[PDB]
Amino acid sequence: MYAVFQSGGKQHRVSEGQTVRLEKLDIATGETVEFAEVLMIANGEEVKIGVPFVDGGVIKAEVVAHGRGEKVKIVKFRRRKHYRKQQGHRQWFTDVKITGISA
Amino acid sequence: ARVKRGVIARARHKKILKQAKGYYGARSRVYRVAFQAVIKAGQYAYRDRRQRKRQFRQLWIARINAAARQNGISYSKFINGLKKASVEIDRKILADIAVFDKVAFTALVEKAKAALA
Amino acid sequence: MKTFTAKPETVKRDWYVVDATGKTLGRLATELARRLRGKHKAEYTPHVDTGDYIIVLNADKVAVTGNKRTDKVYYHHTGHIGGIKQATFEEMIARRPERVIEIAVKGMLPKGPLGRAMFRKLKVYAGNEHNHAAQQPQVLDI
Amino acid sequence: METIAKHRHARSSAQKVRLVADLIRGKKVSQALDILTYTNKKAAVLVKKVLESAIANAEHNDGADIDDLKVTKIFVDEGPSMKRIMPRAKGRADRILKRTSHITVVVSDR
Amino acid sequence: VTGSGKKPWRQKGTGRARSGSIKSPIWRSGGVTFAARPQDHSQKVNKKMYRGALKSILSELVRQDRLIVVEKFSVEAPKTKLLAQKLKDMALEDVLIITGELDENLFLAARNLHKVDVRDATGIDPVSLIAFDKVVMTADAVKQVEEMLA
Amino acid sequence: AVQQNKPTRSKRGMRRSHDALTAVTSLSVDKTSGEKHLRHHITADGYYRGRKVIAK
RNA sequence: CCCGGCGAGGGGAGUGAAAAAGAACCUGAAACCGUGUACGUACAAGCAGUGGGAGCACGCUUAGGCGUGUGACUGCGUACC
RNA sequence: GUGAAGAGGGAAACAACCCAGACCGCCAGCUAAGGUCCCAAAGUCAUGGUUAAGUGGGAAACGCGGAAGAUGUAACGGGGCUAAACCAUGCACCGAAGCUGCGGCAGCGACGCUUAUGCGUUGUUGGGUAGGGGAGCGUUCUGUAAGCCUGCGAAGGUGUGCUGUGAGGCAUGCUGGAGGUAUCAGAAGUGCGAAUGCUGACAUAAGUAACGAUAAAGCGGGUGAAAAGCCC
RNA sequence: UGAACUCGCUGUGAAGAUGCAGUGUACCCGCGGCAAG
Repeated sequence: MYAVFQSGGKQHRVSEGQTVRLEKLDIATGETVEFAEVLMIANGEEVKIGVPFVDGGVIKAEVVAHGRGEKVKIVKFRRRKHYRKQQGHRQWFTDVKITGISA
Repeated sequence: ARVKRGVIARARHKKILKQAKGYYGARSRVYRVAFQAVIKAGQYAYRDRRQRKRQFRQLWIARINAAARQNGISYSKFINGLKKASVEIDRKILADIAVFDKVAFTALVEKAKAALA
Repeated sequence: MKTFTAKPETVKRDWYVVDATGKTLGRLATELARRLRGKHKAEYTPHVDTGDYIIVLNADKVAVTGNKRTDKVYYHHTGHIGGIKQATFEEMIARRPERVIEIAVKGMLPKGPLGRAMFRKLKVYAGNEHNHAAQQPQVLDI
Repeated sequence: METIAKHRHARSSAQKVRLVADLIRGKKVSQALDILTYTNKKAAVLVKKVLESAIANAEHNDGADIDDLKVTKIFVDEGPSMKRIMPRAKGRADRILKRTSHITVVVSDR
Repeated sequence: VTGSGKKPWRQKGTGRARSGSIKSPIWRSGGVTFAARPQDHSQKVNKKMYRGALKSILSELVRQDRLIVVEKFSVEAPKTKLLAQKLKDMALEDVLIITGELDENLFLAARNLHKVDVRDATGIDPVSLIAFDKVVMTADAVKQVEEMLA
Repeated sequence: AVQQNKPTRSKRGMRRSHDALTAVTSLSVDKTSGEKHLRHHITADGYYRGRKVIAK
């Protein structure tokens, strides 16, 4: 029981009952979200996609976090060219818990 | 009017020392030497950020090629069969499936061979 | 999400036996090194030794095309006044046949502690008999 | 139970006395006394005086039965250093650092 | 800087930087690359500018109701207590008493208090006018301010 | 004849590792007086091999 | 009061808000030298770090990771004006 | 045409050769030069051929030879390759910070409109030395300010969690003990990493040289805690 | 005395490499010496 699906430009493989961190979504922190673009579903038997996004497979998740990642410092430094540049980054992350998997 | 810079110097030196924290020898104690380490460490981090993409890409390439040759087919043939069968699973997921579920990878290689033939 | 990486503690390494009779030196060493490095398994990690153990037998039966049987020269330096010594493939076979393939594998494999570990994984024997049958080294066809 | 005893502004050097300190670090008083007595160092007697002071402090200011005492925490650290001027050849002057060390001994029953 | 121009050490042969005197800015017991001088910081403002600014301040105070116009504002005796009572009756704390003519009684009464300050119409500054929470005027003070502003 | 650069405290510790002294760990007890003394050395009071030798 | 050498110095007692306010005395930081904890280190070469990264020692709700330290290993990497 | 003033990928390592011009982030795809036996990512790809030379992987007149140099193989990077060497064709894969897919910042000209500002927008640009222009952060003090915080705890010091493209800001665990200061303006001896820059402290060599004419000290007794150096 | 977790050879390089790429070698730490760098 594990499903592979494309959510935010990258494909995630998740098993039932776990949580996944992905790109930010326009969904409330306490809202249910649906993923019908399920690229693959696997169980004791194997079902594969002849066409992307299966036919009826769907993943239901519940949003838990709408946070920001750990601080990453970008520093550019040019040797003997008199240049140092500093920048900070905290990529937004959405953490969800996969509550349901269809067939 | 005197403007003493002791507090500002202390703050900046402490920040640089914290950034350099964890290094070996004087690189973690001397500000004049630690400061250079922080900049070089950040440059290495910036380069390795890009390097991570290629490293993981080639790792997945190696994993999938190894699995395919274990089942008796080249990686290029495997990818061509997947494309012909319209399989959009990426290299990372292919490698992960090969590692975890051997039956899923067996089905993948079977479909790739069927598409090729 | 987070990348999976092979954990060295939970790694299963198979055992194989390879006969080098009528085998090209470089081509055989290539397969041996690939097996040692684990590029035949779906669990290989660059920082983890995942390959299998290979036992080479009949190391004195290797074959080289062309005049490499005698024109091949192995040089080595002892770090002394004039200690540079050259010995051809015939001399290497006469003295001990394992060293030619061992040097081939060492130069084929990457350098470093992991490279030395995978080189140690390899076990060479000039004769056709080995005392490692306890590991069930199924013969590898290649 | 601490019964700490420290001797400060010692004539000897911290580098020289650390050897004696490590010699008895973690040993019992009965062995340490004789070890310091038969040790061939000025730091030996310097640390023996501090050890005797610590044992006496434990006996008087705190519980008796000094027999079951072990030197748990013994250490030495540099203190104020005096500066002197010494002439040399060609009229040069060099600075001589008279070093002093504080020796701390903490001995406990447990 | 008190001292002498003697070179601390010979310029050549020594393993130390080039020095000419102990008074140099990068030396001790003397230095300061740019020593300050006693200078006048007064900034000239045109008479028209000053009058316009005063008119603007008065208009702003009128709009914000910070200026209160009243009749004769005098104290019977130079008593700070009487002045305090006469201000507490109208519930005023931070006030500028702008009066047409300066009277010793009121001046003495308000001198001790710091929240209440007395001044003549001629002796008024925009800084004080804006700073004070309220300004209380007299008829003569208003008329003379008007005729002076023109 | 002189250092091209100052060594490290790590290298100083490596050099000084062998500078540590050694404990005798060979205390001997007099058979008669029962007092601790170095082996083959007379006691502080002047006893050696049970029999006094200094007589002072 | 006690040790120490009718020393210096320190542990007790008292003063005092404070004695790591004790005359070397307000506040007391870095370079430098140590103590204790945990890890890595005696088969591995290099501007000494970095991306990845298992193991080990500490706590958490959950029984999987998450937080810190160490970090074997792996690809890249010949300081600053 | 490139470096200077451009990082990246190939040539192993080499500014000037080749491909390619980094606004920032994403564990996505594609390709250029260059590669696909492996080290080290990818064809032990196919078809028609040459090569017997380690040529490939240094050199001419002449008939593979001509072709010998000095620390160590050292004129393919190496292992090694008789096809893993070279000519022609095709189909595939790898291949960069280059392009594309998603998200974030800003200038420029416009039109549909807000009109001292948002933009349902539109296209583009944002490597950068000297230099030119514009927009901001840190601190002393003055007016604001005899206002406000403040011994139920200021500043400095010492760690942590957030916050902005950033100088830094915010609150807090412990020492501290009575000072600090909102917002907007005014002036700087206003921000240090090098100038064989100066002052004070501490590493380093290192517990190493050395302990200062090679006239020479010892023993019994005395004081003293300590006696070879003090006294008889 | 910029800092070092401070080995040799080949080629490169501001043109004489402990640190660049390849290559071989090397248990960690002291003491008495020579002085090629």
